[PDB]
Formats: sequence, structure tokens, C-alpha cells
Amino acid sequence: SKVKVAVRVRPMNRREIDLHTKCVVDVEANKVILNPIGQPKIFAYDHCFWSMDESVREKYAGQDDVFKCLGENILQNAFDGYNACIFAYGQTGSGKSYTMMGTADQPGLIPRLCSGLFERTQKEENEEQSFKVEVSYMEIYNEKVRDLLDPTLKVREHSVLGPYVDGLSKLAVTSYKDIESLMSEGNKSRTESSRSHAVFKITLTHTLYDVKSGTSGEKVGKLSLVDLAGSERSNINKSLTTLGLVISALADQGAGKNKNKFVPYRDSVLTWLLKDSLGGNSKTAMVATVSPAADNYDETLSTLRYADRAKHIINHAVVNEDPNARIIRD
Ligand SMILES: Nc1ncnc2c1ncn2[C@@H]1O[C@H](COP(=O)(O)OP(=O)(O)NP(=O)(O)O)[C@@H](O)[C@H]1O
Ligand SMILES: [Mg+2]
Ligand SMILES: [Mg+2]
Repeated sequence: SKVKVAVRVRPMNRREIDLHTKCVVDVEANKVILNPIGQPKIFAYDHCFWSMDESVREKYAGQDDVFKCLGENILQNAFDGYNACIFAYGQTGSGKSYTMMGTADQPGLIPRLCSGLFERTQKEENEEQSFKVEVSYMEIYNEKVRDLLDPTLKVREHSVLGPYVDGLSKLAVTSYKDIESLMSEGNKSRTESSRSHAVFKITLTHTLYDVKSGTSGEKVGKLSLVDLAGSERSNINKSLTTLGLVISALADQGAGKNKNKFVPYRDSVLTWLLKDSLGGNSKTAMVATVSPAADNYDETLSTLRYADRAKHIINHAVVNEDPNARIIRD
């Protein structure tokens, strides 16, 4: 399938309203219209999320709509044993962290995903099937990896299971409250700059039992939830710069231009780690966050064009299940 792309326009904030900064971003169904400060530029996406204002009610509905449209499907992907990824991309201040983690009063994608995961595993556990959940949480800053769950580490690409951070804590968790204290520990530990990338990973291992045979098999879904550094324009930006190159090359592939243009996955820590998320074995969505007002026109236009190329990336997601699991279905 193609990478799924959504644009989320955050509302005009207090400064932009106080100072009468012109709003240049309109949302029209699944299209974004960027008006000039000559002609309007129109971009089409899979979803567009918009907010009328920052009233408490519009905040509640905004986080809810994002989860309903993007989180439920990614959660279902993991219960089907797919690898899946949501990454948030856009300039500083545009709403990346608000979309992924949210706030205490307006929780975002990650807490909602974690809550729904344990509610479903608990509802669905029985004597024919059990679930194991593990989490990891890490940050890339200045091309170095740090374990946010540990009070440094290097990337390796496994021959079958893909790129991974070797030495990274991968913790078994049995309830939402367990994962919540880890999220809270990680979020406090995050370095506080717009130049760091944070990767939250959940591995869902579904074991199926054939009590007549005495056999069992595992189907494994993996969720990568990525809150990127701000897209606004050496070793400190290398990951972001290389992500742009990777997305542009892959978009060119997924249209016919350059069958084997060089996709520089290994030129940065971030793109090597997300190598399967982009063009590989993954159900992947991008959430491109943009600011609404005239003062960010060019950065918005850049984010919109990058999101527009991402939707041409072709992925190849297959179910990750061992031999027994496949047959135990029927
Ligand atoms: N969709 C939204 N609705 C309401 N308020 C929002 C929304 N998006 C962002 N905000 C507000 O704007 C602030 C900035 O958003 P935030 O998610 O922190 O931006 P960011 O893209 O992560 N910046 P950065 O980490 O520096 O690259 C948030 O703390 C919220 O108060
Ligand atoms: Mg997969
Ligand atoms: Mg942020």
C-alpha cells in the first residue's frame, strides 16, 4: 500500500489572534488550501484535521478525531500482526508533540493507543489466545541514541527483523498504568529542544493455542510512534535532512522516476532505524502538522510539499506470523 498522509492544522493561537496575523491555511474536506499573503495552492491528502478555535470543546474533539481516523487503524494493524508506524512532521510550534503525546487534559495518540491496546487484549484474552506487550522509548539527538527508559547506543540492522537499537530497554508491561509511568519517565528525560527525535515502540505478541493439538504460534504486531524534531531550516540536522532525501527518492520511485535512485537510508541514524517504515514492511502514516498564519507561509508550504510526496511512497506490509500461527487460524 501507499504511505497514508494526513495534515493537521493547529488553530490560531493567542499571539496570532492578538496581533491579527492573517490566516492563510484553509481545510476543504481532504484538501489543504494555502492562500497567498498569487493563486491559492491546493494539496490533497488522505485526511485533513482542522480546529475552529482552542476552546476546551474543540480540543477534546480534535484529539478524538485524530485517534478515530488514524489511531484505531494503526491499533488494528498491530492486532493483525503488521508492523505499523505513525510519525509527526512539521515546523516547531505546529503541533507534533500535541498530536503524539498530547497534554494531561488533551491526551494524544500515544496514551490513547496504549489505553485501547490493553482494553482490547484484556477483552480478548482467553484460553485459546494470550497477549504480551513490551515497550521501548528512545531519543535521537545529535545523531546519538539515548534510552529514555534508563536512568550511548548504536543501530544495527538484523538480517530478518530489520534495524534496531542494540542494548535498548524493551520492557514487559501488563497494564496502562505501567506504560503510563514509563511514558512519564521518558517524557521527563527527553533532552528541551526542537532538534531531538523521540521513538516510542510497542511490540504486541499474540499467541494462539490449539488445545486439541497442543501447538501454539505467535503473530507479532509492532507500533512505532515517532515525534520528530522541527522541520524548519550539521550533525544535528543530519537525520532530518536525510529523511527529506529518503522521502523524495522513494516518492520518485513510487511514480516511475528512477527505478534505482539511491535512497540513503544508512546516511543517518533516524532513517536507518525507520528504514522499514518508509518503503518497507510497514503500514505507515505521516501526520504533517502546520501552523495557520501568514508568518509561517514558507515553512508551511515546505511541510505541505513534503507530505505531498510522502503519499507516493509504496510500502510492502505483510503479516508477521510464525508457521503454526498461520495454520491455527482455521
Ligand atoms: N491541534 C491543536 N489544537 C490545539 N492546540 C494545539 C494544537 N496543536 C498544537 N497546539 C498548541 O500549540 C502548542 C505547541 O504544540 P507542540 O505539539 O508542542 O508543537 P511541536 O510541533 O511539538 N514543536 P517542537 O517540539 O519544538 O518541534 C501545544 O503545546 C498546544 O498548546
Ligand atoms: Mg508488516
Ligand atoms: Mg515537540
